[PDB]
Formats: sequence, C-alpha cells, structure tokens
Amino acid sequence: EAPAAVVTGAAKRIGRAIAVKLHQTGYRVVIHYHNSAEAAVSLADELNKERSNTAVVCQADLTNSNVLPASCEEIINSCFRAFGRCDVLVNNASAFYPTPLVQGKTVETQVAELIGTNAIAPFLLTMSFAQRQKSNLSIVNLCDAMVDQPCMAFSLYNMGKHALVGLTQSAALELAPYGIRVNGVAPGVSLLPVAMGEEEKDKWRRKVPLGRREASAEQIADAVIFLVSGSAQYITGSIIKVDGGLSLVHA
Amino acid sequence: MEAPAAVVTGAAKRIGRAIAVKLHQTGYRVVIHYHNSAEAAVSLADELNKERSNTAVVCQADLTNSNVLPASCEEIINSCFRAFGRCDVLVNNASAFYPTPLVQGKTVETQVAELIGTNAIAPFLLTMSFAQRQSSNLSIVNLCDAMVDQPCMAFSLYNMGKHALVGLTQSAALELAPYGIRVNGVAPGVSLLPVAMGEEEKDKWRRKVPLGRREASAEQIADAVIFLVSGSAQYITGSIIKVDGGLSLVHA
Amino acid sequence: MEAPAAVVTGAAKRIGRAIAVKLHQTGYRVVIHYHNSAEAAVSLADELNKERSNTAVVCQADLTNSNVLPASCEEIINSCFRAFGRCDVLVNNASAFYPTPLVQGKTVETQVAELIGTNAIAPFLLTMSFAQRQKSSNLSIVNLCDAMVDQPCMAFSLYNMGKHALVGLTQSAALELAPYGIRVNGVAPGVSLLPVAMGEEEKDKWRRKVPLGRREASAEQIADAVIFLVSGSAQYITGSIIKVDGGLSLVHA
Amino acid sequence: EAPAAVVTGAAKRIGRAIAVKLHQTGYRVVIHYHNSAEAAVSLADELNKERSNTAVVCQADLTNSNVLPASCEEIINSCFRAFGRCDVLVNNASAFYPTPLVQGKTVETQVAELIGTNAIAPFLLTMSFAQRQSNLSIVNLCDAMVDQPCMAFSLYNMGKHALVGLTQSAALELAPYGIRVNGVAPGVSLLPVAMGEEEKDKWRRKVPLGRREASAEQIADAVIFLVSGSAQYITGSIIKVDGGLSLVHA
Ligand SMILES: NC(=O)c1ccc[n+]([C@@H]2O[C@H](COP(=O)([O-])OP(=O)(O)OC[C@H]3O[C@@H](n4cnc5c(N)ncnc54)[C@H](OP(=O)(O)O)[C@@H]3O)[C@@H](O)[C@H]2O)c1
Ligand SMILES: NC(=O)c1ccc[n+]([C@@H]2O[C@H](COP(=O)([O-])OP(=O)(O)OC[C@H]3O[C@@H](n4cnc5c(N)ncnc54)[C@H](OP(=O)(O)O)[C@@H]3O)[C@@H](O)[C@H]2O)c1
Ligand SMILES: NC(=O)c1ccc[n+]([C@@H]2O[C@H](COP(=O)([O-])OP(=O)(O)OC[C@H]3O[C@@H](n4cnc5c(N)ncnc54)[C@H](OP(=O)(O)O)[C@@H]3O)[C@@H](O)[C@H]2O)c1
Ligand SMILES: NC(=O)c1ccc[n+]([C@@H]2O[C@H](COP(=O)([O-])OP(=O)(O)OC[C@H]3O[C@@H](n4cnc5c(N)ncnc54)[C@H](OP(=O)(O)O)[C@@H]3O)[C@@H](O)[C@H]2O)c1
Ligand SMILES: Nc1nc2ccc(SC(F)(F)F)cc2s1
Ligand SMILES: Nc1nc2ccc(SC(F)(F)F)cc2s1
Ligand SMILES: Nc1nc2ccc(SC(F)(F)F)cc2s1
Ligand SMILES: Nc1nc2ccc(SC(F)(F)F)cc2s1
Repeated sequence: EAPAAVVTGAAKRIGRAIAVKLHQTGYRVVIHYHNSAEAAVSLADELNKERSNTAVVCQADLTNSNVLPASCEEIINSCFRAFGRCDVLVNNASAFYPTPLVQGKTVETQVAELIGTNAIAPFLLTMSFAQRQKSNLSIVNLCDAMVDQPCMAFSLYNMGKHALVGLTQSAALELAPYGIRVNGVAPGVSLLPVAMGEEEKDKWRRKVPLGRREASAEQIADAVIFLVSGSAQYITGSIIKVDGGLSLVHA
Repeated sequence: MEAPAAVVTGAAKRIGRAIAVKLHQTGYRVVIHYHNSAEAAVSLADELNKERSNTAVVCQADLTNSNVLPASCEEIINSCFRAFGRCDVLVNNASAFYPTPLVQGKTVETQVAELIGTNAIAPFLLTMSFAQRQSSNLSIVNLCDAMVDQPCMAFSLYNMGKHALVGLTQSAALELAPYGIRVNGVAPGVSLLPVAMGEEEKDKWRRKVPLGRREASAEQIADAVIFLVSGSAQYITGSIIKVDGGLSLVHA
Repeated sequence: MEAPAAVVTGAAKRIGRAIAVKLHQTGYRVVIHYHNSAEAAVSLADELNKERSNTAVVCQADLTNSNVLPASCEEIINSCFRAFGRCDVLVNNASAFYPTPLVQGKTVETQVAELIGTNAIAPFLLTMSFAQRQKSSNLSIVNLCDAMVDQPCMAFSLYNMGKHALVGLTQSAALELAPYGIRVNGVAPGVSLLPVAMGEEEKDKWRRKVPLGRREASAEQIADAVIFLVSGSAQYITGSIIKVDGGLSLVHA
Repeated sequence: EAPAAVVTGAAKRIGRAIAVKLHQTGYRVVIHYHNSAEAAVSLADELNKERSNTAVVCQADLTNSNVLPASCEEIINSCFRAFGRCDVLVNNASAFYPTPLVQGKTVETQVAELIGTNAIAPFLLTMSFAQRQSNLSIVNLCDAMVDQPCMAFSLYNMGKHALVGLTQSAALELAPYGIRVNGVAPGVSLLPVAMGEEEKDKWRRKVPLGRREASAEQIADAVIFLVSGSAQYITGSIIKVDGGLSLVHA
C-alpha cells in the first residue's frame, strides 16, 4: 500500500512542487490550502488523472486562535480518512511580511499570522501527527537559511522561523523513541514574492554565489524528498540549507 | 533626572531581583515589574528606596499573550517614563517554564499564551514600546537559555519561545541600531533551580557543570547583564553571552 | 569517458570504503586513496573492477602535514586525471582521531601534523589541486565533518580544532569555488562505526545515548548523505553540512 | 600580589590596547612581539614609568614549526620568571592575508603562518599555561565574521574556526583546574594598515551600530570583562563585539 503525506500550503509555489514530487515518488497526498481553492482542486485533479484516488484537498486557516488545535487535528484526520494512514507531514504554509518595531492589521493579528502559521500550527500538526500513530515516518519543516542575517523590519517573521528551528530540534528529540524523524529544509532565496518587481528580484539574484539565481521550487522539493526517503533513515534534528551559498555572503 | 532608569520584568524574585538590585547599585532608578508577587516586589522597592529615596517603583502586569498584552506592555514602559522621566534600559527577564509533551490542566492554547506570550511576544511588544518612546546609552537585554540546542525532553513550547527570543534579539539589534539602541542577551545554563524541582534532581544537574559542579548564582547572571548595559559594551549589539559554567559543552 | 570520476581519501575501510562502493554503484569510477591499508585498498579495487573493468585504481599517500604534503595532494588529484581523464568529485574522508590532553609516545608537533594535517590541511590542499585542475557537469567536494564538535570528547582538543577548521574550509571553499560551478558541502556523523579499540560495553554506552534507535549509524547511512550531496538532487546546495547523527547532538549532559 | 598576564602580539593595535587596559586594572604584563621590537619596548617603558617592574617584553615567532612548542613554553616561562605567576593568557597575535584556492610565499609557509599563529600557537600556549599551574583564565581573539568570510581567506578562516574549537575544548578540559577559557570576536575593528581609505569606508558603511569600526579599546573592554570577577561562571563563551555587522545579509 502506498504511503500518504500532508503538505500544508500545497496549492502553489514551493508546497505544490513538494506535493507533486511526493506524488511522483509514489505518495498519496493531502493538498492543504487556505485561500487558493481553485489552484488546490486543480492540482488534485491533475494528480488523480495520473493515478486515481491519490490526492485530496483540505481547507484550513492556520492563523493562531483558540480553534487552531482543532483545525490542525482535522488536517491530520483528513489524511487518515482518505488514505488510512499518514506517513509524512510537511510544514510548508507560511505568512511573510514586515512588522516594523518603530511606527494594515492589528499587532495581535500580525502575531497570530506570523507566529501561528510559521510556528504554532507546525507544533499542533506535529502533536496530532504523532498522537494518531498506531514504515518510515517523518516530518519536514520549511525553515529559512537567512534567519541569522534577517531582512530589516521582519522581527515577527524571524521569531516564528527561529521557533520552528526549536520545534524541529525538540520534536526530533521527543519523537525519536516512536521512530518519527523530524528535520528541516532551509531555502535562501527561492521563488521570489509575486508582489516583488523584477528589479528587486534581480538585486537578490545577484547576491547568490552559486549561479546568481534563486532556487527553483523543484530544487527545494528535492531536499524534502531526500529527508523523507530511506536514504535519510538515521537523520533527525537536521536542517539542510538549500541556498546556493547566500548565507555565506557578508554584507 | 540625571540618573538613568531601567525596567526589569519579573523583578520580584530570583534572577530578576538580583538584576534589579545590581542595576540600582550601579546608579539606575528601577521599575520592578511583577504579576503575582506583589508583596515581594514591594519589599524590594522598600529596600531600594531606603538606600536612595524615590529610586524604585513597582508595576503590576500579566504578560500572558492576549488582546490586552500590547496595552500591558505599553503600561510597563509608560510607568518608567512617568516615574523617572526616561527609560534607558529594558531587561526582559520574566518567563514561564514547564513541560508541554507532544504525545499526551491548562488548555494547549493557554500553554501557548504563557510559554510563547511571556517568553517571546511580551519581549517583542516591550521592545516596540521602548523604541517608540525614545551621550545616551540605551539598550535591551533579553534573558535567553544556553541549552536551547540541547533542550529538556518534552519542553517544545518553552524551547520554541526561547528560540523566538534569540530571533527577536538579532532582528531588533539590526533594526534599532540606527537609533543607538543596542539589543543583547544573557543565556544562563542552570542558575537558581525551579523551586518545585526535587533536591536529588537539582544535584543531578549541578554534577553536570564543568566549572565547579554547581549552579550559577543569580548575581553571576546579573553581572553579565550589568556588563551589557554598561559603557564597556557600547559596540556590542546582537550578542548573546552564555553564563553556564561550560554546561552546554558537555556531550550526553 | 562519459562516466564521472571521484577521489575518496582513506577509502580502504569503514566509512570511506562504503562511500567508494556507493559512488561506484552510482556509476562513478573511483580512486581509492589509502595510507597504511594496502591489502584492503587493493581488495576493494579488485572487487569494483570485477563488477566493471577499469573503473577503480588505488593511490597511496600519507596526509600528515609536512613540506611535501602539497605535492602529495596534487599527486592524488593527478592520479584521478591520469586513470580516468577527469575528476568530478572529491570526498575528504581520511582522518586521524586520538586524544591529545592539554595537561600531563608521539611528540606534540607530530600530533599537530597528524590531527590538523589529515583533518584540515590535506583537505585544503586537495581542494586547491581539485579546483586548479578545473580551471552536463556536476563538480562537488564533500568533507566528512563531526556533529559533536561543539560538545567534544574530553582531551580531544587537536582533533576538534581540525574538524572546526574543516567546517571553515567547507564554507570558505563553497563561497570561492561557486563561480566555477564547484559545490562544497559536508556530512557530519555523530557516532557511526565505533573505533576498532572500544569493547562492546563501551560501544554500548555511546549507542544508548542515540535517541533514534539507540544504535550507531552504519557506514552506508553516512554514505547515503554523501551520495545525495554529489547528486543532481543537490545542485543548489553549497556550503551546507548535513548532520547524520540520530539526534545525538540534541541530547543534553 | 598583583596578578600577571601574557598578551601575544601586544606591541600595536588591539593587543596593545588589551595590554594597557590589563595594566590599568592592576596586572603585570608580558608584552609578546615578533617584529615590532621598538613599539614593544616603548609600551613596556610607558607601563613601567606608571608602575615600576610591571612590564617585560618577550620576542617569538608563532609560525608553526617543530620549535613552536618550545617558543610557546618560553613565552609562558617569561611570565613566571618576571612575575612568579601567570594568571591570564590573551591569544591575540594573528597573521591575516589572502590565500586563493585558484592561481611570494610557498603554500607550506602560508599554512604554517595562518594556522600556526591563529590556532596552533594558541593551543601550545594553552598547554604551557595549564601545565605551569585566584582567577585564572584565557581569552582567545576570534572573528565574528567566520561564517560569512572574506573571499579567498580560506586558511585564515580555517585557523579562526580552529580557535573556536580550542576555546570550547580547553574550556571543557581545564574547568576542573579552575581555568576559564573564552573568546572575544571583533567584526571590523582597526582596519589593516595596508588597506586603502576607500575600502576602509566601504567596511565602515556596513556596520549597523554607528557605521564605524570598533576602537581597539572597545575590543579590550570585552577582554577585561571576561578576565574579571564578574565573569567567574563564564567559560566556553565567545562574545561578539561587532556593532551588528554579522547580522547584515548580502
Ligand atoms: N520563497 C522563498 O524564497 C523562501 C525563502 C526562505 C524560506 N521559504 C520558506 O519555504 C516555504 C515555502 O515558500 P513559498 O514562497 O512557497 O511560500 P508562500 O508562497 O509565501 O506561502 C505558501 C502558502 O502558505 C499559505 N498560507 C499563508 N498564510 C496562511 C494562513 N493564515 N493559513 C493557512 N495557510 C497560509 C498560503 O496558502 P493559500 O495560497 O492557500 O492561502 C500560501 O500559498 C515557506 O515556509 C517559506 O517561509 C521560502
Ligand atoms: N533559573 C535558571 O537556571 C535559568 C536557566 C536558563 C534561563 N533562565 C532564564 O532566566 C530568566 C530568569 O529566570 P528565573 O529562574 O529568575 O525565572 P522564574 O523564577 O521562572 O520567573 C521569573 C518571573 O517571571 C514572572 N512570570 C512568569 N509568568 C508570568 C506571566 N504570565 N506574566 C508576568 N510575569 C510572569 C514571574 O513573576 P511573578 O512572580 O511576579 O508572578 C516570575 O517570578 C528567565 O527568562 C529564564 O527563562 C533561567
Ligand atoms: N566513525 C564515526 O563514528 C565518526 C564519527 C564522527 C565523524 N567521523 C568522520 O567520518 C570520517 C570516516 O570515519 P571512519 O571511522 O571511517 O575513519 P577512520 O576509520 O578513523 O579513518 C579512516 C582512514 O583514515 C586514514 N588516515 C588516518 N591517518 C592518515 C594519514 N596520516 N594519512 C592518510 N590517511 C590517513 C586511514 O587509512 P589507512 O587505513 O589506509 O591507513 C584510515 O583507514 C572521518 O573523517 C571521521 O572523522 C566518523
Ligand atoms: N582588526 C580587526 O578588524 C579584527 C577583526 C576580526 C578579528 N580580529 C582579531 O583580533 C586580533 C587583533 O587584531 P589586530 O588587527 O590588532 O591584529 P594584527 O595587527 O593584524 O596582528 C597583531 C600582531 O600579531 C602578530 N603576528 C603576526 N604574525 C605573527 C607571527 N608569525 N608570530 C608572532 N606574532 C605575529 C604581529 O606582531 P609584530 O607586529 O610584533 O610582528 C601583529 O602586530 C587578531 O587575532 C585578529 O584576527 C581583528
Ligand atoms: N512565506 C515566505 N517566506 C519567504 C522568505 C524569504 C523569501 S525570499 C525574499 F523575499 F527575498 F526574502 C520569500 C518568502 S515567501
Ligand atoms: N523561567 C525559567 N526558565 C528556566 C530555564 C532553565 C532552568 S534550569 C532547569 F530547570 F534545570 F532546566 C530554570 C528556569 S526558570
Ligand atoms: N577518524 C575518526 N573520527 C571519529 C570521530 C568520532 C568517532 S565515534 C566516537 F569514538 F564515539 F567518538 C569515531 C571516529 S573515527
Ligand atoms: N589579524 C587580523 N585579522 C583581521 C580580521 C579582520 C579584519 S577587518 C577586515 F579586514 F575588514 F576584514 C582585520 C584583521 S587583522
């Protein structure tokens, strides 16, 4: 029987490339999405045309609130309802926008989005994933290779991604006895934000030593595929940078 | 109005009390923030005001994450400006610490609001308030944890909160540097052990520490805070000083 | 000449042997570098050449630091171009590992030459020789690092200095060689094959500390991360070190 | 009664500032130098004019070689001969120049100089300090930028990473003897004499806190803290003194 994976924020960009590649490797996939319902259903349709009954969608807002734990329970439950099993969780969904310390949404909305999506939802998904266990079980967290050299005015985003490093280590430690590995993939610059102009995109591109270009979504997905694979069966608590050398470049 | 002034969160007992005492001894006026420890906070302010009149005030606030945390953090900073006319130093010391197992009577969302609210979100909001309200020597010191990469079993949310606080330390150092506000951390290993911890378990930890097989005093933690706020650290920002007796170098 | 070629140092036994086997399985021709283990090196080359003729050679060299180490490292890279007409991958695996207490029959200058030469200087000189030779391709270097260098064994200062220096080489060489398309990465085992000396009970002390399975990594599990880093699946990865340590480095004292 | 300190490469720049501030704190000092004989004797004269019999100079080459161990033993012995004790070792001397991987010193000389001064000599000085043994400690001058290194400085960067390794390993091993071992990691402090003014300003503009390099005295302040009674539970720590430079992305 084919294993099953949940990918959060899988309708577009990097999470889509991860779900496509897990699907190409033989997984059945839950395509989680928040707002991108058309893109989500479309991808599931494509994957189901390739092999029948192998993809479902699941809608959830991963903002922090008193119902986030139930929404995280439901995402995991949807994998067991569809596939009877849940072998892999990829924490990919993320909010990303500036929160300047010196002066739009209220500050507690910014905290709920940037800490909720980037850190607390991964924690609750990890709890739900682990508790539902009755094989090569793992979790991969999408981290950020530049968290020690952050973008100016992104403190809450940075705080959430440092927290996700902490979860990666703490959950690896705690879930090792259950045979669940927990690792991360840390892109530098990959698919640039859609709102970004080409000129600004090129400023970032020119900083990358290996090829002066951003990672493709497939290149990020390749490292996720490695970490879920049997070739990573002794790896837990590791974060693999996939950044073309960007984090080595001084100011 | 010539003496500088400091806010210390969770200043009634243990490490925050030692910090407040040592800043006061260095010549600071101090705000002693407390949540539940009113009697101890006031007892410390009485002690400091006897030494030097009108140099210590108390400020009550809960630092749990909520819709009101922003107002509570604004009020802590405001209380320093009201009392003393200025606020030179913020010490983010208050902290919740307890296990949160992944495989399982506070709701999980309450555990979040305390372990992430109190240890990371409150420092972030206090930082925004402190910065907004600004030969000055302005700085923030965050109480971090030297064992963040080799954490205690079943302490995920606490670990998450202390990693978030490293992220705040670095991001705020970068962004506030133009304002001349330095932002640094002090990372204890084992210092005063939790009051709830058993004696045998305390000794198990002390035996691990390379440097003298004992925990740090609160005053040893405070000494690193005093260095970082001083004129001898005026080029230091974004730095976290471990004060752990070598504990974090010891393999399993 | 369509098959790529790889140099693996210290490849006669244990982890380097497993790396040379997996690279060969992947379609690489291999130079099996050895120092003292000639019989084991030759035996591996004969096994590999039985599988596919003319795909494995051995190369003997001492990688201790000295006046002649630069010429030795140049000769190891040259051996790969003479055997196979190309050198696509260098794996810096050879290593000396023994205690060097700070407080009290090798002299300390011999200890320095062996521990810093094998773990750090020889990798640097091999890296220089590999790059100088390179002026469809997927050129990369993988350095065998150590996941425990921040929580080191007592009295191993020179060993730990050499492995920290190797992290620095991995980063500096990644940045400097990225314009030539040469990626430079590391694999950091925690406990893998335990040193031949140790008795089952002492091996068992270390095994019991590993969260993931309470056992050491096989040599092949370490090799698997090397295979990933040299592969087309890692073509944007440079300057990275992959721990393969079962969670050991997360475990407090 | 006054404690004594060895500072390597103490004739000029940051090591000089460290020697001065230790002396101002009450220490007797060995001013180690290699080539800067006039500047070393001149500083010793200035310190002894302030307090007689409190400064000596000691000449040694800290390039790696089969005689480096004897030179490092001699530097520690010079402190005991002058002052009868040695409480503090500051590993400050350092070669710094590029060593490109792709192409008038031989590569074997560049390895001996950059790995010997930045790493091997500190190790042997540590061994000699420990063996010859109050608030004993060693401070290693590290580099805040070693994970974001200058292009073509691989051997320098290898030496400074090795010095982090030594700081940790010796802190662990010497803790039972009460010897603390810590580091201070400048970002940009006093820029190299040979560097042109235009390049100096390029580096200054990158520093978030003040858009200026650290003074030698600001670096020495962090050394004074780590040797002080206010750092008695600190060992294996490296303090960055870099004005935020290491936080700044490309
Ligand atoms: N892209 C890069 O250069 C880069 C660099 C470093 C790290 N990363 C990390 O790599 C991962 C993938 O990057 P990306 O560029 O593909 O991410 P992205 O496009 O910014 O976000 C991916 C998805 O996250 C989901 N999301 C956002 N807010 C949400 C909420 N409140 N609830 C539920 N879902 C939410 C969205 O789903 P809907 O569209 O369905 O609403 C969005 O499409 C992220 O974790 C990111 O931080 C990326
Ligand atoms: N003790 C150690 O060995 C050690 C080790 C590593 C790191 N640290 C760090 O060092 C710092 C000080 O440690 P410590 O042992 O002195 O801390 P602690 O005793 O656990 O807590 C300090 C104070 O924090 C306040 N606090 C807790 N929850 C709060 C909430 N919801 N709102 C407002 N205040 C709250 C409490 O004040 P009230 O009493 O007024 O309610 C408490 O007295 C902490 O940040 C800690 O994580 C300590
Ligand atoms: N095994 C582990 O648990 C572990 C843990 C952490 C890191 N690592 C790292 O992973 C790599 C492989 O580990 P391993 O256990 O397989 O290594 P190993 O057996 O200790 O050493 C590998 C080979 O290194 C060669 N070597 C030693 N000194 C040499 C010199 N002076 N000149 C030339 N070659 C020399 C020897 O070759 P000859 O036999 O031909 O003389 C030896 O067989 C090493 O870099 C090690 O530091 C291993
Ligand atoms: N300046 C900065 O911006 C900066 C930045 C990062 C880290 N650091 C570190 O901080 C420390 C002090 O910096 P600095 O700029 O003051 O250093 P420096 O001026 O470059 O060097 C200090 C002294 O080291 C001695 N030295 C060099 N080669 C030697 C050899 N073969 N044998 C013995 N001594 C030798 C020289 O002594 P003589 O003059 O007597 O020959 C030299 O004056 C160094 O460890 C450096 O790596 C400095
Ligand atoms: N959720 C998301 N996180 C990031 C982080 C960095 C980047 S690349 C950039 F914008 F240059 F920093 C894009 C995204 S989208
Ligand atoms: N708020 C607090 N945080 C910590 C972290 C560690 C410790 S020492 C211990 F408990 F051994 F890990 C005590 C406290 S109290
Ligand atoms: N060359 C070598 N390096 C190491 C490092 C660790 C280990 S595992 C051990 F010994 F438990 F630390 C074996 C070796 S063999
Ligand atoms: N021995 C020495 N090491 C360094 C490291 C950096 C610097 S600052 C510079 F050069 F901008 F990198 C000067 C020196 S002098």
